Amino acid sequence: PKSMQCKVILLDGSEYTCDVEKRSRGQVLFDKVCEHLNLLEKDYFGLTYRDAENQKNWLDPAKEIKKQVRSGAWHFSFNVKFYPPDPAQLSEDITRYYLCLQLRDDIVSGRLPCSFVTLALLGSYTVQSELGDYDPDECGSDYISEFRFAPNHTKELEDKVIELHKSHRGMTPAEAEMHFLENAKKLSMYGVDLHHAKDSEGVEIMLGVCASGLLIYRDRLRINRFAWPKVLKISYKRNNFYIKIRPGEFEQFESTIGFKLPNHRAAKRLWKVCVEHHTFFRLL
Ligand SMILES: CNCc1ccncc1
Repeated sequence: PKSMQCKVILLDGSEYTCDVEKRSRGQVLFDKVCEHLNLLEKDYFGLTYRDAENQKNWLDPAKEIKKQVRSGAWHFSFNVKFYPPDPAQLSEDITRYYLCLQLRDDIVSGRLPCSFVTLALLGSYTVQSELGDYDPDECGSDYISEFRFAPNHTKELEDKVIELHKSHRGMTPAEAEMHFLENAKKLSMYGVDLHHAKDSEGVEIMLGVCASGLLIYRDRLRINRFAWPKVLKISYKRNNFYIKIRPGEFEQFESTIGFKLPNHRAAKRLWKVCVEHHTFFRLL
């Protein structure tokens, strides 16, 4: 029985290596990684791989791994797929811990923009969780943490993490991670998957996929949201993506809204993540 080596980058930056039968469906590998991580609340997570165009794709757990990675290496990342709107309602602290690790990478990477003060507050909870109570013996006036808190570090930010860290004495790791998440969940880009697109007029926009629906971003002043319940049908055709909207009260007809994606793979990818969000957050 022939086995393929899999490598998975975990959210702590370490690498998990295992073997699966070469005809294995994604669920097989996902189950191995989740067992490694001691993770029971698996529904919020998934594996990503990079396609021949170097685009991130979700590994479909129902489909053969070989038919998704195709010509590429069996190399994956473990990621949050569905960001819970209320992390306090997760059943296990360890689920919240992995969600914190994902959000820390969202922040450092710049995918999740964040004010100075919220960067310092999130950093202070991370430090409290991982090191425990503030110790002056470990930080002089010139302290620069090993912890990565932001896309760009300043001394002022390091100073502010330390000042807030002092305020958290007595806080336990689950308690600090819960505070981290109560702040992070409020950020306007929390759990938003962004896709470059053009509107039916050719104007460059971003489409955001999240718990609360499909968002449009255009020129800042020009924003729109389609809550998932309003969306009856998601479709793609060539380089185009469509949402069918329920008729409004007293309106005769449904409405279809159309967007142009970079290419056909990008339209199919946006379609699949929307359908998945629509189903997940309909049920959650
Ligand atoms: C040795 N590292 C290989 C790799 C694993 C996952 N993603 C990208 C590269």
